Amino acid sequence: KLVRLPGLIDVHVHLREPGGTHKEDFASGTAAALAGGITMVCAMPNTRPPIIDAPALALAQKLAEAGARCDFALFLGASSENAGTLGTVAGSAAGLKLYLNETFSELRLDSVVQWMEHFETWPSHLPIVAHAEQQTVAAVLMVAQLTQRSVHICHVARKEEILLIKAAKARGLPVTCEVAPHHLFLSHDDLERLGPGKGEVRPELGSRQDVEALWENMAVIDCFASDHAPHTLEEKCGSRPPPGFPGLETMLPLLLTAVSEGRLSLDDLLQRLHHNPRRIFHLPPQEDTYVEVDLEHEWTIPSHMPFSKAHWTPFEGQKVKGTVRCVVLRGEVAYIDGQVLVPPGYGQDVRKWPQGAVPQLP
Amino acid sequence: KLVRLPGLIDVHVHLREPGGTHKEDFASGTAAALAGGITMVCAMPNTRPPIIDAPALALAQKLAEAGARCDFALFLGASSENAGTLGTVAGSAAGLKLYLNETFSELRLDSVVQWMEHFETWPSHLPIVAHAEQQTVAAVLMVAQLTQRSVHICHVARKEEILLIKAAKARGLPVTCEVAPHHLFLSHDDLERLGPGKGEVRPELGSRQDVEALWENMAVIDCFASDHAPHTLEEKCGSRPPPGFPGLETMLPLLLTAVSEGRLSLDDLLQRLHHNPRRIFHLPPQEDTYVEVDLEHEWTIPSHMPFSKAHWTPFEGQKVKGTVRCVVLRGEVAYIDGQVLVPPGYGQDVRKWPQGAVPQLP
Ligand SMILES: NC(=O)N[C@@H](CC(=O)O)C(=O)O
Ligand SMILES: NC(=O)N[C@@H](CC(=O)O)C(=O)O
Ligand SMILES: [Zn+2]
Ligand SMILES: [Zn+2]
Ligand SMILES: [Zn+2]
Ligand SMILES: [Zn+2]
Ligand SMILES: [Zn+2]
Ligand SMILES: [Zn+2]
Repeated sequence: KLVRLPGLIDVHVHLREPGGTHKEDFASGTAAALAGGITMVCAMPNTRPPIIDAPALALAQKLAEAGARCDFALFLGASSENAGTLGTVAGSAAGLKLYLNETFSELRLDSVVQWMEHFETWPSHLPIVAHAEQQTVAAVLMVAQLTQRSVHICHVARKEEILLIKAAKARGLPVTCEVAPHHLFLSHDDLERLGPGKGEVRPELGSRQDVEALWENMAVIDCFASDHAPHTLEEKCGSRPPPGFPGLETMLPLLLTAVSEGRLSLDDLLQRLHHNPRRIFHLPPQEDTYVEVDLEHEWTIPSHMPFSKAHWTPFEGQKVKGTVRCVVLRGEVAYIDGQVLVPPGYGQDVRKWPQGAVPQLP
Repeated sequence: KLVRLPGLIDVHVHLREPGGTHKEDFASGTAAALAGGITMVCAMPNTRPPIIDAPALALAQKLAEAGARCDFALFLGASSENAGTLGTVAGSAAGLKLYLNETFSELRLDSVVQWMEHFETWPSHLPIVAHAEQQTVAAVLMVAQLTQRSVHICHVARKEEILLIKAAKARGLPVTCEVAPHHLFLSHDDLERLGPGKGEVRPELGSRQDVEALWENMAVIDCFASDHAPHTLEEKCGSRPPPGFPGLETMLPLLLTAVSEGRLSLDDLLQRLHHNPRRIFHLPPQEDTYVEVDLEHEWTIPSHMPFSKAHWTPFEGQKVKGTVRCVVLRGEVAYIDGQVLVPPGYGQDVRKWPQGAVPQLP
């Protein structure tokens, strides 16, 4: 007896194309998405070249249109030089991503004044998302208030951060957030098994108390998003390991396991992987699109999932219950039981669909 | 320059068929919906016969399929006798409506124990909505906690009620709510103009402080819904006036006026008339469906709107800015500039669409 779900949306993935295609490309990353029950992805801009101007956006759009197997939108990234220059292409992007801490990125902003400039110049009706850890959450929330607009906080990982956001929501402030599976299902207790290379990720893995605080405050979490951040094992275990975990193929099985245990409901899951991604990012429906899952099947996560080029996973050895059996995307079978059946290029940029433009005042 | 909006959803309308068709029927009520930029409606069960058993549901479904011009779902109503009897038809309804106070309804529940019985027997994955005023909000919230499930509060009208819901949300409780336009745009100050017959409505009109509290707490309001409750003028001004206002044709023009004044944003409006109705009630997208509005057009609400058989309005004389120019429903022009162009019966029961069933565990 299979359960039919709507097409799930991951608003935070790194697909590494252009410029890092040994780690992942559009074709392999979207195969991993479909195998994880995800039919739409929002791809982050910290590629090489990074997506921080109109020519880079145009290049990435064509590469995505040619390689993606599921539908997508592409973020623009904020830089120290591009505030006020993105107005003509802003509406074609998923939103604007701000990198406000140290991580796998050179998109460094040196000054809060640069954050203010982006919040003042980016069109007020379009999404802004931030990599903002610990006190940086409070600081970017301040900039959002000074400029009278909303902000979405990426991968919330700490009790400190979820309680701050909770207090902001109680004051009626327009803030939303997402949480990634590794911050719900891994902790400091896993660092000995993972080791210091594989274990590198930003935000870093939390304490057991951090993990328990996220679960206790599920009502504060608007979205789940993988922060799929593939790097090869060689890279993860070498002299200067980059931060990040792959996670498209494991996120839904982990969360379905939690549903089966009563830790959250099926509805709680669908709000956070479908309805709230849709409404925060104004993403369009996908016609004739659905995901069929088997909630009874027990398996153990292996040393690598089939599709991501990362060819490793930090969830190796975890027992899960739940698996993706079939994905239909816009009327075509896209995935069955380990086989992807739509080619590179089947996927489309949802911001070009008439129903995918963000409504605005004339 | 027109603005294109998605198909808007009104989760609280009274279409009076079967049994009250001099006040409204499916054809006239859904014409009023389309003229108000609404493409999907959830119809309440306090008809004659009321929709409280499978035979009444089957009758209403056929009448709606034959008369509706826009798409719809039909609520079931809770009674003192039907707890535990609705399991086979529950998934075909919009949800279950509980009438917990005195209003235009005989669906009286005598005891909180009856509320508990409904919360225990209605399928836990399906919506429950309540007419619950003042302390009744707190009481039904208690029953929802005792039975470990969610509840949606209809037409919140008072500072007391919105602050209670605000405090519940801060504690992480699964409660959502809607507000009707007359509780945002009318108050006690209008009772002298309206008089005691026309002014009758449940919840009654609030004080200026009630209205200001709803606006101040917009972040707490999940949905706008009209509580379109048509009665004829003769009925409203006779010896025992029934409570209720018509409102499908005026709700969006009133709210667009507020947007133009900066009282809320276009996004705030779309969350509350599209995204959150979708996600609370698991309502499906409508393909090739959109509403085109003109935000510049200034007009004054007349003594009656063109389509509702109520043939009166409590908003007569209010100056508004914003009007519905065109509605396209599933690829057909449904409304242009005062003309409805889809016939009775064009509309469909969204719960019969594959994507309109509420997902559940096997
Ligand atoms: N999360 C990570 O550890 N790395 C991300 C960057 C990011 O999201 O910070 C990546 O792109 O590798
Ligand atoms: N709101 C009203 O005053 N009347 C409603 C019933 C209701 O929603 O209470 C009606 O159906 O007439
Ligand atoms: Zn393509
Ligand atoms: Zn990040
Ligand atoms: Zn990231
Ligand atoms: Zn029909
Ligand atoms: Zn009511
Ligand atoms: Zn009502």
